[PDB]
Amino acid sequence: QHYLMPLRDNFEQEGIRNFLSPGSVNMAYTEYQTFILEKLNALVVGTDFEQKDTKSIVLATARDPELAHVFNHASMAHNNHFFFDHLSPVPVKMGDKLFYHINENFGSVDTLRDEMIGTAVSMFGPGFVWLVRTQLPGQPVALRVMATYLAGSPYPGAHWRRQEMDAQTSIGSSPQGLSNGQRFFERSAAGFKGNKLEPTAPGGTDLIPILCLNTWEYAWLREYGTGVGGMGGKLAYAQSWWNMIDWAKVEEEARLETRI
Amino acid sequence: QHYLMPLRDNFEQEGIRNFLSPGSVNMAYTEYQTFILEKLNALVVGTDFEQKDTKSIVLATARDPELAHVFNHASMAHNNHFFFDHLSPVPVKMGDKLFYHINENFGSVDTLRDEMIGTAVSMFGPGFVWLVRTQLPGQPVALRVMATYLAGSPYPGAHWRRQENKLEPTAPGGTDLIPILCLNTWEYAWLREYGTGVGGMGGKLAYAQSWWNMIDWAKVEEEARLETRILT
Amino acid sequence: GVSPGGALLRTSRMFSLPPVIPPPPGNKLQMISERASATEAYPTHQVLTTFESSRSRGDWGLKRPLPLKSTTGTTYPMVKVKEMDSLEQITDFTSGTQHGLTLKKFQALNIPISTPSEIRPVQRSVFEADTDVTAFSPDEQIQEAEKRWKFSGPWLAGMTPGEFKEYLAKTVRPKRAEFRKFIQKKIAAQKTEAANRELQEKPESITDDEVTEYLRRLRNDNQVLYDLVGQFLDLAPLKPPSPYGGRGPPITHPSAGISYLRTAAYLNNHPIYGPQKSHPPVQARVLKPRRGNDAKIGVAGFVADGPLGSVMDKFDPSIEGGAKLWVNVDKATVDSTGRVQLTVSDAKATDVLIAKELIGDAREPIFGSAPK
Amino acid sequence: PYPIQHSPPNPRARKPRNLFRPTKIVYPEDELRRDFYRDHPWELARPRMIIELDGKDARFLDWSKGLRQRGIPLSGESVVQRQLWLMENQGMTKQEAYDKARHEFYKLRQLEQMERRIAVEEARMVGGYFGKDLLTVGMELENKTYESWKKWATTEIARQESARASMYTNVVDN
Amino acid sequence: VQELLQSEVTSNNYMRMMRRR
Repeated sequence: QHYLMPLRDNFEQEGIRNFLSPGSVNMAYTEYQTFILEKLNALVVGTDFEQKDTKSIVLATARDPELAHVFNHASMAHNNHFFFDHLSPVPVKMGDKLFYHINENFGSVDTLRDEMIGTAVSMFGPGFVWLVRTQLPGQPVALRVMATYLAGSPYPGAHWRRQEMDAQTSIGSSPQGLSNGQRFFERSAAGFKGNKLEPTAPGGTDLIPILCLNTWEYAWLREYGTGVGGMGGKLAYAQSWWNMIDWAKVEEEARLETRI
Repeated sequence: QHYLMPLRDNFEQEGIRNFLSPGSVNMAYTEYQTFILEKLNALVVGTDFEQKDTKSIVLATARDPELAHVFNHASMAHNNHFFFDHLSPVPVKMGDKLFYHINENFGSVDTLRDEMIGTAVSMFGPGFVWLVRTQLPGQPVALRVMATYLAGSPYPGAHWRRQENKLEPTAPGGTDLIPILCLNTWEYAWLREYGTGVGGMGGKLAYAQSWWNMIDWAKVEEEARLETRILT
Repeated sequence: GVSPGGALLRTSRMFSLPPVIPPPPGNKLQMISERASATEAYPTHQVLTTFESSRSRGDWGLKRPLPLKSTTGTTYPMVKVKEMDSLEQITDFTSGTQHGLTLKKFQALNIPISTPSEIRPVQRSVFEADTDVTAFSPDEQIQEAEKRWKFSGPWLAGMTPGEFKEYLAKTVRPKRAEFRKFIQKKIAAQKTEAANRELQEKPESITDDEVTEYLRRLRNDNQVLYDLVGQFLDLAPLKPPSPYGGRGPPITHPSAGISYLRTAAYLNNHPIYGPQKSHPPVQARVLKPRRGNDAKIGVAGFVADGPLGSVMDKFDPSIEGGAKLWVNVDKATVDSTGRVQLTVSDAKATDVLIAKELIGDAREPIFGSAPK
Repeated sequence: PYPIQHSPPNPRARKPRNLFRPTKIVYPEDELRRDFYRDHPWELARPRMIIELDGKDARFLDWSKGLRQRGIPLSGESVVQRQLWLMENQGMTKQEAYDKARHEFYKLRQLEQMERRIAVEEARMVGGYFGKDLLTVGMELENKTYESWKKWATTEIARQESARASMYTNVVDN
Repeated sequence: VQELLQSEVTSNNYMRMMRRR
């Protein structure tokens, strides 16, 4: 069965300094990751996914419509742990290599800050904001910001559930609305018939998530309160998060090829 | 400038007996509803959506990437109030007339309790569980269960339509609905008091079960309009 | 009391395999084919599955590994074992996809199983606490005996003249002495109802000759006696003097364990078109056209009667892959013979276009290029 | 040797045969399994993995809690084990314990089916698309197989009509 | 209209090959 694993630096015991109280991280990871794994176990208790890993269940249950409920619990457990696994007990100084690509791609580290934080609030819904690394066979490494919805995964092997654009406020009769609507059916029709829209490289090496931001309410509603009056809330939660990012590890997983 | 409407029976101070504590209702409605309106007023001030009520702002701004922020806050503010606007201070008996139609649509009141509570615990995320009324061939008075998933408007006007009152009254394959009952599944309402739900105690399951014992069926039957056998 | 080896085998997985249940009953006096046999009404053997790492090795938890040619390559690993080791020293097995995938295709319809109705359509679930009950008390009266679905006695109308004689000779004949006692217990209620109704203004319950006379009195009214005889032998009701006593009680649970939904009273919220009026249509295949003047259609692997309304009238060899028709499954029920019978109805026009739009088959999409 | 007697030997027998023959293993659950799976035949269509992992399944089974245990899936076996526990500890009867464990089993199956539909419906509300389903895949396989029959029938009917017309000896061509 | 009669012949021909009720 799938069991809960400890956190990075005993966050469950002490928690982050000025980002999450030990009681909040307890309700956010222990009392929730355990709840998700209990449901995940019941769904794979007697199937081939019984001994498979979370990410393996994600890629294997991405397109199958009869396993969408299994994808949620598997993808949620993977995304949730991916969030806490990149937090540092003490602020870290951004490396030189990473500090270069961020400025070359987004213009400035402060610009990337507002883009991710701005996307978290602009999304108005529980999800995850990713910092993806895209590198086509001919093009160089390029960093962008991808925002997934409730349990969507950023990996290319699970593009079937790359839930990054709501349909209730993005598909309409307006000029931009019709464009989104066309792309909607173009994906559903292409995916259904098996055709691929964007050619990808083998092994899903195109997109490599490096950083994540969990915007679900169970992670900040208790600590930063609702947010009425401009104090705390989902806004301050995203701001304080930006200070505890493990830029040392973020740069590592990025694997920015040295060319300077 | 929209203002926070007071709840039915002072739920802000006393709160429901066994459903929600006065502290939970504070963070659930007194604070959250204000947070939405404050962000909504800042987006409609100096426009044609200043004095319009919540429902009108929803139907007006719907399915458009330019006014997505308005629809979200507008629809969420409406659905949130509609949820607290159907809770009674104490358990009330269900009218005999409504009890009849619920048995003609779902076969029994227990089947309805499981179809609504079951639909809520099976969402895996925010949303609202609705009990709408509609007219279907063979059942002039049809009661159905619907589920909006995030800031989703249950009304038909908030969906895409075709023209040739240019726009048709009903969306492709849709119908006219009358949201009677609602159930808020956002963490703002149940996470504080009931927690996550580990071990089988608490969470949406315990939250949804208690909600069923505090429904103001007197108002549910009223908005149902069971005497209007034909609706247009 | 049992050795540790015997304690493990008991809770073992292979020991938990269910026994092979008898096949779905058919016409007893009718002829059949014994050499060849097609798919049955409902499954009789358990479908088995393995891990993908084990299937490549042929290990299915059985005595021996199965051949790879006939068990690898497909998508859904499913197998039915008839004998774990036959007289040929081989595991007589076959594919279990004919029923394993028929269950998944049926549950894809998202429809419950309702109680059989008579011809005001009122679809009532079969899992209701008042009808779905099997444990009864000796005090259980007759008015509440119609709600049950599992009776100990047989359905007299369904038995053959031979099975009925064997029943009269080996089941009811040696129960005369017991039935006389059953009357005495009633007399205890007959002498106390009139002896205890005035106290608010038990009997001896053991008699020999009084019973003989009470039975004679019932000869003028045969109905009150049948209700007393059936209640003792636990016979299923036959005539109204209600619970669909036409074809008899079901030989299985009214749902047959194929679907556990309790209602279809819900609306499908479309991403762009909001809630829908009816459930999405399902494409069916035409079998045995009218030109018997009745047509048969295949919906989700089950055979049902065509909609009450061409393609269903005359065969057309020009159509590729046969004739197909979009329909909507209105009601699903389980007859007394264990079959699953669907009341299919023709699907609307706009709905078939909405369904085809998602999968990318609609010619004129309702969105974008639909000015009117 | 005298093999283990899993069932009491016939006492009325005066000259019993097959004394050195192993006997059939029967448990009180055999009677219960046959009752359940006969009332729920389509429960056999749900694939079940009888392949053992380590033989330690019965170490985490406490049927005093409910039908959902550790390591085993929710199946007709859970109802039989839960029924047997109630029928022995709580003193319930075969029918009473059957109805209780049977009803607990239905409410769990309903949530499993309601979650598939809702899980797919919400995924599309946020830009989630899926592949082909069995209803579509199942029909395409019938098309490809129906064609093979059409070719056979078309080629087999020509045999009869040709052999039938040629039955008469009309080769004189008068 | 005779072209419609031969269709009935071809139809019934296949109906005979479907040796199943």
